Amino acid sequence: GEFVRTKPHVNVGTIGHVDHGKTTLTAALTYVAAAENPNVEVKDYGDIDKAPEERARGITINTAHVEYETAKRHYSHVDCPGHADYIKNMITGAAQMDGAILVVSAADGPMPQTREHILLARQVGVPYIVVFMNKVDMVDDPELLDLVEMEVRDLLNQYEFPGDEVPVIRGSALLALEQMHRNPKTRRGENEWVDKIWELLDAIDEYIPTPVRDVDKPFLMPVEDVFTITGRGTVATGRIERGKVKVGDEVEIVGLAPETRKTVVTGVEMHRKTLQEGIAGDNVGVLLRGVSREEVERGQVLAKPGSITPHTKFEASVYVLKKEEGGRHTGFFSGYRPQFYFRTTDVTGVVQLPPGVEMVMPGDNVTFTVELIKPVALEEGLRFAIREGGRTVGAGVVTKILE
Ligand SMILES: Nc1nc2c(ncn2[C@@H]2O[C@H](COP(=O)(O)OP(=O)(O)NP(=O)(O)O)[C@@H](O)[C@H]2O)c(=O)[nH]1
Ligand SMILES: [Mg+2]
Ligand SMILES: [N+]
Repeated sequence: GEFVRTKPHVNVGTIGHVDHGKTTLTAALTYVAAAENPNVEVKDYGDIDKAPEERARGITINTAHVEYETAKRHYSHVDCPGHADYIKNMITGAAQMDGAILVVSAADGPMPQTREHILLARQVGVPYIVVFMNKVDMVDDPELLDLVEMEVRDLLNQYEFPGDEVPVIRGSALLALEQMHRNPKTRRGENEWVDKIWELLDAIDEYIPTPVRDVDKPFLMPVEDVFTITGRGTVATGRIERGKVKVGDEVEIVGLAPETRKTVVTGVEMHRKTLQEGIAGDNVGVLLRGVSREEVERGQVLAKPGSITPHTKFEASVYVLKKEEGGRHTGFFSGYRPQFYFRTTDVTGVVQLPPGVEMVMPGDNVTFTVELIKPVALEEGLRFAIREGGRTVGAGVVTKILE
């Protein structure tokens, strides 16, 4: 139907190591919220991990977006894969979050992608984290639980999150999900597992603030995914970063292609509900006229025409991870060609070191220039991650644009 704004909107999502329970939690959240609010459609496990390749491999691969709401706010929730081979998709999801739910298995404790997701969430600008300690149903010993919490809090401190301050909710996504299946009308106060989900929801309501958003600046929406709707056309999805978009607006597709191209917006939706106007913070799908799904792609940005100039070469201040932070064992030279991650963009770039800087070692803080093989929407102060051969190697921020 039509989208009615009644509440402040916030984007959250789930991150954390493979199998720790991100998707089960995502599903439990929709079920628990739906019992209090009739506007919430429940999403089952299989509705989220829906792709044939996900069924085949038994993991989340694609980000999924689900909707739910509390009395306080409206939420779009991005569920991210935890598998190490799909970090690229996790980063794109994280780039949409005003807050992340870090799911950590009580039975396993923090694992390498617990660490890596925290680090990367930061480098695409996730400002707040709530922790959900999942699978406590499997853990008898309260001392392990305390140990796990202790480890998570400290790990978050390592990446300059306020680890001692974040809410840590202990529960079981699966047992809440099960209770909601047996009684979908189960309200708060009736069941201890479901009430842990309410504890998570309260914590999200109150600890993750509604972001300050600029609706007056030029329209800008990083593209997350692109698909063809049969009978309607090409839809580009994403979180609107700033400004507003209305059906009928001309927009520019910026980045990744040699030339910027224009199109007209012909539809705007949030969770398959019609938006009169999309605004900063909205998680939308934008129908684009006269372009195929081979002419818009992840990592481009939709922008007010002439508001953004795509760039290829910049200076950056970079920290290179130590091996004990998931980084590489050895260093690199000029000519190193890793992947660079800016918002939803992933682009091969060439490290070019200063005269005199022969080598960069793990644990170094350094400045160098980068040349991307494709132009990308960039600006000074933009944070980015560096990855190569399937591992995270560094974090940086743009200091100056050059070309
Ligand atoms: N005992 C127990 N098992 C749980 C709980 N939540 C999830 N699981 C189990 O843990 C496994 C992984 O759950 P899932 O939600 O797919 O985790 P994920 O983090 O989304 N995986 P991925 O990283 O691939 O996206 C499943 O077998 C699921 O039933 C829980 O609260 N308790
Ligand atoms: Mg999953
Ligand atoms: N998924």
